[PDB]
Parts: sequence; C-alpha cells; structure tokens
Amino acid sequence: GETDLQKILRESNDQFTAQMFSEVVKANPGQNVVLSAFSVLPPLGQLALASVGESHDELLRALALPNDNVTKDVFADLNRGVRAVKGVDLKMASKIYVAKGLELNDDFAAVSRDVFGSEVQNVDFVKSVEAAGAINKWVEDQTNNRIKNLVDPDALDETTRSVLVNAIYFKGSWKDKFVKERTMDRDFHVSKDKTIKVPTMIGKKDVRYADVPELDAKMIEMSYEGDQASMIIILPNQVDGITALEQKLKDPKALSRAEERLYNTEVEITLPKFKIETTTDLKEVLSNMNIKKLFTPGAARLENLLKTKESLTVDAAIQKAFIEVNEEGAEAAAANAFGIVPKSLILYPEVHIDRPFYFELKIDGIPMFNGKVIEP
Amino acid sequence: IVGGYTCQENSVPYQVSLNSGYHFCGGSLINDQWVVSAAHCYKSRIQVRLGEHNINVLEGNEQFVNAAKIIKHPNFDRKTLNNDIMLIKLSSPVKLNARVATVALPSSCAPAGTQCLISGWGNTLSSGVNEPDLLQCLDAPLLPQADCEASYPGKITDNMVCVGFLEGGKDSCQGDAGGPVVCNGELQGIVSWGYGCALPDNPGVYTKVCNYVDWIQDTIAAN
Repeated sequence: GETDLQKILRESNDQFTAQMFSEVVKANPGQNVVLSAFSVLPPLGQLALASVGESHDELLRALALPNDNVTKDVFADLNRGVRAVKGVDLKMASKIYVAKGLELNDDFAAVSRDVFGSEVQNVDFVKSVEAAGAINKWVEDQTNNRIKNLVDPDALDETTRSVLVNAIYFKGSWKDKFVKERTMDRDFHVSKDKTIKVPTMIGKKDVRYADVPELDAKMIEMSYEGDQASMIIILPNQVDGITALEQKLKDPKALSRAEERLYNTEVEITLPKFKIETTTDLKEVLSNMNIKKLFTPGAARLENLLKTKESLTVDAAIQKAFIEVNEEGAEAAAANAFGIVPKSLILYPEVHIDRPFYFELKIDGIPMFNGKVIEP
Repeated sequence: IVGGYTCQENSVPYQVSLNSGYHFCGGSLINDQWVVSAAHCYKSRIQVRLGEHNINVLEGNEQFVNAAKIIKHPNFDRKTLNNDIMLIKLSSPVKLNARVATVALPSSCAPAGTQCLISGWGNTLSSGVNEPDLLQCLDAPLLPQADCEASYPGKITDNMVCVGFLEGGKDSCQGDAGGPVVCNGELQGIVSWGYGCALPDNPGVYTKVCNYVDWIQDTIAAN
C-alpha cells in the first residue's frame, strides 16, 4: 500500500532534482553549489492546495502528481517519518510568511501543521528589518544557528504579501572515518591548466564503485553510519568533463542506470574536505521549471490559503543550503584496523577525487540534495 | 615501529620483507631456506626480500626469493590470532652474507623484563600513517603475562606475549606483522597484534615462539 506512495514519491523527486540541479548551476556559473530539491517539494504540495485553477495544474505537473487527493497522502506519509535517525544530521525546514494584514483559513493552517507539519505565519512585512530578522530567527532556530541570514531587507516591503523560506543543513559521520593526522594538502585540478593544493582526506573505505561509460565518469558510494545514508560522487574522466557531465545528468534516469554497474570493492579514497553555502532564488529557479503562476498576481489564486478567498501570490522564495564534509565518523580514532588490530599492512587501489565533481546524499533510495565542487 | 630509531645497516640480517608489489609484512630467516613469520600475513603470492635496508629503492645487494611453500600453523585462528605463526620455504637457498643471516630459535621461554629488539618497516605513527624507507628498531621488554592479560581480558593465550610499554609511545604497528622480536640472540616473539599502535595500556601482543620450537623443527625437517 504505502509502496505506491513512496515509489511514486521517488519518481517525482528524480524529475525535480535533475531540474532543480541544472537551474542552480545555470544561476551560479563557475562555482560550488549545493541544493535540496527534495525539501522544496513539500511547500509546493502545501502550496498546490491553496492555489486553484491553472496554478494548481502547473504545480501538480511539476511535482509530477496526478491530483491533490494523493498529494496529501504523499506528504502526510512523508510527514510521519521526518526527524533524525542514524549516520547523519539532516535539517530540513520550510515556512510561509503572509503579511500581518491578512486573514487566512484558520482550519487549513492545521492541515499545514498536520500534513505538512509547518505553520502559516503572519509577519509585519512593512517592517523589513523586523520581518526579515523574525524570519532569519525561525530559520536560525530550526537549523541550530547553522543557517543565518536567509533573507535580506532589500528583498522586503509591504508590497510583499508572501515569502517562502526554505533551509537545509547537512553534516554526517562516515561508517568508517578518515584520520585527521592523515589529512594533508594534495593536488586538485581546478582546470587542465590549473592545479592547486587542498586539504585532502586519505582513508580506506568499503565502497560501491562503478566505472560509468555513459557519463564518462567514475561513481563511488561511501556510506555513513547505519547504512541508510550514502555520499554519491560521480567523478568525470576528464579534468574539464564537469559541464559535459551536468548535461548528461539532465536525464532523471542516468543515475539509476549508473547505480546498476556499481559493484562492491575496497579502495583507498582520497577526498578533499568541503563546505558549500548556497542561497538559491526558488522564484527564479522554479519559474524556470514551469511554476510561474504561484509568484504572479491574480494568477496565483491562493483562495484556499485565506479565509476570505482573497488576492495573494508569492513575492519571494529562498533556499539556503549548507553542506559540510570532513574526517568525522566511526570505528574508534587512529591506528583503526579491526577487532584486535593485526599488524599486517593491506594496500588498496587509490581513487583520487582530484577534479571538479558532482555529489549527492542518498538517504535510502532518494537523493535529498546534490551539487558540484569545482574547487574545495 | 612507532617511536623507534633507525637500525645500523646490517645490524638486523635476519629481518626479511614479504612483498606482493609492496611491503606488507616481515619475517625471520631461521636457516638458508626457511623464513618464519605470522600466519595472518598469508598471501598466495609472496616474494621474500632479504638483504634489505631501504625498502623504497634497489641498492644492489638485495636477494628477492619466492615463497615456494607457505605453511601456517594448523590451529591458527583468524579471529583470535592464536597460533599466529607461518613457515615459508624459499624457492631456493639464499646466500648467507653479513647482510643475510639466520636467527636462532628459543632455547628458553624468556622471563618478563627480558630486553628485546623488535624491528620492521611498518607504520611509525600511532595516529596517522608513515612508511619508513630504512629499517626501524625498537628496544622493548617482555611484559608480565599479568599486565598482558589485564591490558586485553580474555584475548591473551599461553601462546601470546606482550612486549612493549604500558605508557605507550613505543610499539610495533601496521607492516611489522610477522617481524622479529629478538631477545639475547633468540627469536622470542613475532609481531602479531594490539589495540591500535603505541597506545597507553595497549602493549603489542606477539606470538610466544618458545611454544612452537618442536613444530618449527619437525615441519621443516619433513618438508
């Protein structure tokens, strides 16, 4: 039963993830990005249930959903398994802010808290620094102060009737960690001409490896504790093969097909540490994915969000994401081999993630976020 | 060897290197055609390297011989590391120079406090990794079985012996397995295991060779 709500919720994500991915890359050229396409779906499903007419049909098209009959069950399902668990520290947040001078539907700011978990909050938009600070604060309290300054006052005015803030944080513990004493600056090829030295983590990992010809890249999958979360790295065979890989990654299936060539092996991984903080304009991005009526006056038709079935549209939609990759993990701390540590020395084939790559967190069959690293 | 010094060229002639495209373990030449090592260092293809000083370069004086026969103790357990001793018959007899010599087997089960020399090309960092070019030596005493068992409850048998320092700092590490623990000209131990390397309260556990003398003598003589 619930299999027809999840293996259906996985198909939508893959379409949206691949779409959200290309758009952010096209918005932040020549730089590192990180985004959570998955976390933006619930607010849209929450928004497709206030928006009526051609607005609803546009959102449902993009969300890859049939109707808002199943949209509620998909998110009411997703909303009953949304806390913590083993291996990683994922922090997904989403909220709608409607100008204080608005009368919303009292009953459905509950089907928002009891199906979407969120609440619809009124804030004095006329007070940019008071309204902007109040927003950054709920986002800063929801991410343990990991994501501060989500919105800026030069983006608000009481022209602004509504804003959609979205925050996602990630930092995980490997199934088997890297030693800090083993981290040193090693080469990284920013380009076929350039080569810099970056703090590169060295360590052996029991990973799932795959040489993918269709992408002209190498796919490695390193697992975090519990074996539910996995770091997906697709390294192009060419130093500059990244923008060419992005193109092939526009195929929502290129990943599933790449994960079937994936085999189990023990290799010495050489991974650079990396942090990425990306502030995405979901308005611009989503509007470039065929969802323009939501952020458009008189076309949005947010007559269910309100008690009065009145004039409303979205003014802003931000996404701030923060990934963090380091040596942190499991299996004690230093000369770490096995139970009783035999004094033997086993060397494994080396895999150097020494060129621009695409990554992604797979939290059990579903990529919760992704991006690309051009220079750590 | 974590926390040791560099041995003088030729002071440890009995020390060999097990190789398979890279140094993975050590061993001891007990006669011109038999190397004694640890069982967990087993590999179906092993080339014994005698005469070695600097592992990462060919100085000209070395002797690379193939392990024709590789005999692990019948009772070697992979999970407890009991009976962690292996016999290697060299594909051909080796020249016994001042660079390649044979160690004598134990004539006595050495007492606690006996000063021993432990050598190898293994890791030199207790936390991290560092492979030495030249052989490393370490002067380490045999610890009381009482301190050995207290350091690892239920993990020590009558065939194991802890050699090292309880305060850590100086121990054997990854790559030294199978290696020599010579006390008064007699191979009393074989580098086996321990929790981490050079960690306080975690001395290195080695194979107590005085319990395999008959076995080492009987197997060789018969094969």
